[PDB]
Amino acid sequence: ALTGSYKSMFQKLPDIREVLTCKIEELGSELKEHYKIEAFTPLLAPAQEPVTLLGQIGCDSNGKLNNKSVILEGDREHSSGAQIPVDLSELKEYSLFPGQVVIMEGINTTGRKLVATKLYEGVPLPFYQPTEEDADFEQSMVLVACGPYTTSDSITYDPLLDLIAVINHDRPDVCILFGPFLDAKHEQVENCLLTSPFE
Amino acid sequence: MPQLPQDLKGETFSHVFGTNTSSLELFLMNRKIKGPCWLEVKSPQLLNQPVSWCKAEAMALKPDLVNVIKDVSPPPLVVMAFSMKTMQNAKNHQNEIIAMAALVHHSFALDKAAPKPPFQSHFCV
Repeated sequence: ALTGSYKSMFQKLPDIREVLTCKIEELGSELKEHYKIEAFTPLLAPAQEPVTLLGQIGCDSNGKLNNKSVILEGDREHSSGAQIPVDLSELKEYSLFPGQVVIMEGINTTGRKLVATKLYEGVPLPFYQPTEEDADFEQSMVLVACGPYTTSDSITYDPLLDLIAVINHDRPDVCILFGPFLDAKHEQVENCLLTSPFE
Repeated sequence: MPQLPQDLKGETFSHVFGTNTSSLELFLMNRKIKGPCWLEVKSPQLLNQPVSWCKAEAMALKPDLVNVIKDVSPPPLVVMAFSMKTMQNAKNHQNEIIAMAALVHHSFALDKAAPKPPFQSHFCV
């Protein structure tokens, strides 16, 4: 999971594209192996029979996604990125969010609107297969906490300390601590009144 | 008889060609048919029973029995144009066919300017 600072801080649209597509293809590729569907249909090709599209939701404007405005943007490999809005009136149970890689089955006759009939349920990954060694370990207790680690009106880090103490008292095996240590949002920090360098 | 796999390899051969080539192409080539034309069919046989809605049928046991004869006129063709109308269903999903109206011409000259007008007979249901 990455160790150094980075590789950069400059992106080539020609690649973000490549990504978002794989995103959908991959999952798809596997969702297709699970529910064993036979073939996705182009989001642009019309037909009278029910079809199984492949795509990613997305809103049609800059606002809050909604039951009306949903849209599916297919993958490159099949629908060379065509966008076709979605009709849900006819769908019972659904959970949608922008970017949600989804497999839908409905009817798109004109090829300019798909009336969803079914929204396949997402499929997760298998869980980790414990080696025999991992069953030979004894009980551990992990603490876990995340900042801000100070009150929004002081730089005392009081809570920080309390934490510490608590860490001690209970003597945890692991203490995973979540930033922000120095809150980019802490009032004093954003108006740069601190007399010390961030670093 | 079964069709040999594409990457079939063995003791005496490094590769084999011709596996999945369609009979259509094998024919077309073997006899040198260069598309539309006249073809002589020798020793035609009769089908116990028809296989096509065409007014005349005949069969040839072996392809070499079909050849081409380029020396005779091109028979004009039978045309039909047809606009159709439909309607999506009130209830659900379907696009019904509520009409058709063909146009026709029983003599369309491939090798001559188009007929005027384009059709003799016509209709609409």
